[PDB]
Amino acid sequence: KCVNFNFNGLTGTGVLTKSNKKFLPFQQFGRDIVDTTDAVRDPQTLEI
Amino acid sequence: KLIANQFNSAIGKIQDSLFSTPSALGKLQDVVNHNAQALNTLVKQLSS
Ligand SMILES: *[C@@H]1O[C@H](CO)[C@@H](O[C@@H]2O[C@H](CO)[C@@H](O[C@@H]3O[C@H](CO)[C@@H](O)[C@H](O)[C@@H]3O)[C@H](O)[C@H]2NC(C)=O)[C@H](O)[C@H]1NC(C)=O
Repeated sequence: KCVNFNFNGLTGTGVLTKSNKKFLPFQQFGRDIVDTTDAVRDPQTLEI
Repeated sequence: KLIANQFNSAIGKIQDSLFSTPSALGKLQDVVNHNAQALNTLVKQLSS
């Protein structure tokens, strides 16, 4: 759904979906070719 | 007959020239690349 979100202080609007990106256990965020945030890790479940 | 054969050979040569020379259509790829650069730069400037 199109929702507002606040992820550990990161504020924005968008549609959240299940990710197929392979983050390392260390990595918490993803960005595309233009340094726009396009992925987060849920702070409670650690879901990407 | 000679004229028709020379024409047909020249057309086959056009196909071989365009197929085998990646740079043959450079003017159009350059237009595409310049528009891609202009938009990538415009979006990247948002991170400044
Ligand atoms: C004007 O120039 C054309 C070439 O642009 C001349 O026609 C060419 O003539 C040569 C023979 O002198 C042909 O070569 C032969 O082709 C046959 C094909 O079966 C091959 O078996 C032979 O062993 C030899 O390779 C050539 O194919 C031919 N080219 C064309 C497009 O017809 C023409 O004779 C010239 N005319 C004058 C008045 O000089």
